[PDB]
Amino acid sequence: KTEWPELVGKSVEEAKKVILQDKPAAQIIVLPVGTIVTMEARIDRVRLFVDRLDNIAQVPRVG
Amino acid sequence: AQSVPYGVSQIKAPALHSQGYTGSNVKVAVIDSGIDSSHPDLKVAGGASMVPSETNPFQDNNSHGTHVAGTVAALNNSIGVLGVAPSASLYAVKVLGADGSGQYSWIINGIEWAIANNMDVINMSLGGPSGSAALKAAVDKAVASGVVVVAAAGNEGTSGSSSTVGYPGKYPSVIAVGAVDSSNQRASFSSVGPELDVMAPGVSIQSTLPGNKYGAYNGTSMASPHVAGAAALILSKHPNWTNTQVRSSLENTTTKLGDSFYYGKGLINVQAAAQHHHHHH
Ligand SMILES: [Ca+2]
Ligand code: NA
Repeated sequence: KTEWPELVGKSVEEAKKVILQDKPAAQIIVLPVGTIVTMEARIDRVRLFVDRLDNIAQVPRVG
Repeated sequence: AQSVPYGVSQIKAPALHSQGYTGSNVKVAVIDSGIDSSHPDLKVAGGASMVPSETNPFQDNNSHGTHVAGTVAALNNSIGVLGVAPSASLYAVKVLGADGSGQYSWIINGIEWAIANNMDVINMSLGGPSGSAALKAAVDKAVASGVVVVAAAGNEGTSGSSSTVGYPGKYPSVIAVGAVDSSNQRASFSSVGPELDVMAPGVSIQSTLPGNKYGAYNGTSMASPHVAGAAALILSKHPNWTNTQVRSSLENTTTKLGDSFYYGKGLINVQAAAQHHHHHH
């Protein structure tokens, strides 16, 4: 599993929990949706882009 | 002893170095997380930070900007790696914080700094899935002002027949760069779409890292500075060429690979780009 479309609209807390069940060694970083980010590929990383209410606003994916 | 990373050889940068051209006097802004100016394999000529809480552009708290910078311009000496354009004047334009992210206004402020300080080339190994009018205006302005603007195409992989190139790479004025490996195969993460312009090495790319280290990174972030460095090599051999001409020289002399949806025009070849007469190999 490398993408979690079912997590869009969920809390960032639930997203971290679910992602760590599927990928326990994931390096999760929470960032504001609508920011610009580095374009290196990290297979250990899952960025979580959140709206101003701390709900997931973009499909989480490994990278 | 110095090592020449495979990607520098793959884009045929050593052919320009042997002709005597290494990017001297060409000003390249690495608009990124900073550049560790204490690294002995880098020489940083200047810069500025647009990150409110990290005001020193010569401190790279992420590592990404320093790696990108080394692919552009790691020094030609007896250590570490060799850069594509090892004599280029390198500027640290810090618009990303430690966590790898920046607000659109920080990126735009960095592009404006680059324009105001007469940069010849901008590299943006960065992206996001949406654009903004202000972001498009900044890149268009840089291009109108004569700057070669190069960006990572993005690491979004494929999505059926949809484009997955991110911004600012997706804007027509910006050269969007995808990633291939040492066998010229597109990396599985490399973004796709009609906005993909050219490809460069983006798999297992050795470069400089903060605290006098080196290491292999993957990404269209790694591919972009091969093309920004190539632009600097071209300009050092043809200092009157416009950005229009530099861009066309790179596009018109790629080694064609697969379908342009996945590969754009193919792999850049800076040897061929820097000749007067251009054709694909
Ligand atoms: Ca060196
Ligand atoms: Na573009």
